[PDB]
Amino acid sequence: SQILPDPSKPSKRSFIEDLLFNKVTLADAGFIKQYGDCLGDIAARDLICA
Amino acid sequence: YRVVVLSFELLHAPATVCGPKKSTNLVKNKCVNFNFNGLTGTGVLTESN
Ligand SMILES: *[C@@H]1O[C@H](CO)[C@@H](O)[C@H](O)[C@H]1NC(C)=O
Repeated sequence: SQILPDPSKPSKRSFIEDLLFNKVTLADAGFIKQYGDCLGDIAARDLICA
Repeated sequence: YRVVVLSFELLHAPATVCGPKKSTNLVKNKCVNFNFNGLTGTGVLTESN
């Protein structure tokens, strides 16, 4: 049950796969986190972050 | 010989000595080629917090 996919979530990741996804993060990163934050700032229009 | 020398610093905020160019109004949220006391560039002017 820990390694099999979980049908209770839209993502087909397992519990261990969810822990692996939650462990690796881009918290203190530089350009990568700043570029990824523009995709979370979609509420503001005219955001040409490319 | 009467010698007069001029000295001035560049890229600073209190721009009270400047040229005779005419100022225009802002448009906001548009791709424009702005200019601010000699500091020029191409981009979009938006609001800020
Ligand atoms: C693109 O447009 C859609 C609908 O107008 C909007 O929901 C979405 O946030 C926009 N994306 C960006 C990056 O602005």
